[PDB]
Amino acid sequence: SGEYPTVNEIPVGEVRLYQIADGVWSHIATQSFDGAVYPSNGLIVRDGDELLLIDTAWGAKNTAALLAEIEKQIGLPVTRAVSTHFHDDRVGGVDVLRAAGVATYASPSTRRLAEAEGNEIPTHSLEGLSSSGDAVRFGPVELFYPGAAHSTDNLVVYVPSANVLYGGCAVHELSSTSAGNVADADLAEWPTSVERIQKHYPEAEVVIPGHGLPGGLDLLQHTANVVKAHKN
Ligand SMILES: C[C@@H](CN)C[C@@H]1CN([C@@H](C)c2cccc3c(-c4cn[nH]c4)c(C(=O)O)[nH]c23)C(=O)O1
Ligand SMILES: [Zn+2]
Ligand SMILES: [Zn+2]
Repeated sequence: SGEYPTVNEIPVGEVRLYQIADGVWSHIATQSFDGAVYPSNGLIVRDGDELLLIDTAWGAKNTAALLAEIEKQIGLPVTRAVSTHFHDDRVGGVDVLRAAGVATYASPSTRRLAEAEGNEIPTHSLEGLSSSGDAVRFGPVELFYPGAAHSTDNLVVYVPSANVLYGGCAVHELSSTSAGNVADADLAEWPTSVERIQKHYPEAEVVIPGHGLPGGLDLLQHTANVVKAHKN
């Protein structure tokens, strides 16, 4: 009823949307992994009379449910999607999207990692993002490669009309004590990558993590802190 939806409030298979700003929503879904349930976020950005989707809802059935929830709540077609790294909470559902007519995109690095690891593979390669600090425009957003962090390929997304920074899994929520799933992370470079985000987006008003509650710029420093302490 208006609060940001949480893991115990979303059954696995259902999707909720949350209005972040004019023409900007997050999507929230839940999924089981290794016998525990987790929430995860993505983004939806209005692109004239179409929508740009950032990240799947972590699985085929969740992503079908996402499309249905978008049709119910917004009613504009999703025409393009960008996945911000190669893990299943970002690309699982790309096959559903592609069969629904959504053009799916990711960096060449994400596409190679998804293919190698057996995850679903976005169709189109996003060039111009291979060096840390690179940025490219994609409809109503800017895509930014901050360097290795949660994964070597992680991208962040900025919505300049609303000063919304979607950090994806390179950014953790304020209540997080841990650095999340660090299986493919670079803990040594992660703080440097966060510093690049902080320098590049000093006017961000909302910061959205890949999992958990949005907040303000403090999520960036908090992420650096928790990663450094995990490494320690
Ligand atoms: C694990 C590798 C295969 N050996 C590929 C994995 C799986 N996976 C993704 C799909 C994943 C699964 C479960 C939990 C989390 C979290 C998290 C966040 N708070 N607590 C845990 C995170 C994150 O922090 O983004 N992501 C997760 C991921 O990230 O690595
Ligand atoms: Zn991940
Ligand atoms: Zn994640």
